[PDB]
Amino acid sequence: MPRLCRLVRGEQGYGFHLHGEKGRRGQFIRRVEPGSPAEAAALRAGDRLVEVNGVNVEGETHHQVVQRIKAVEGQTRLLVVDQMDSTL
Ligand SMILES: [Cl-]
Ligand SMILES: [Cl-]
Repeated sequence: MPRLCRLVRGEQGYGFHLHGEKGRRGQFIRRVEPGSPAEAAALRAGDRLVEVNGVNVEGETHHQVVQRIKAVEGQTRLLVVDQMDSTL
């Protein structure tokens, strides 16, 4: 289920990679860098980003989401949800 990750930025950023699907099927955490603030905050590769700093970002573009992340200098809180099950 969705969960909040509280990140404090380091000198090399947060240490995660955000990957977008053709608009606007969502933004996902592709990679979490070892030893990074993202790893410390327990963000996980595969996570879908649901909120940034308390605002729902489902249906926003990659740029909108990145801008929200950058909006507050030095910290961000990401509500994310992993996906373990799909019926295809
Ligand atoms: Cl996942
Ligand atoms: Cl996960």
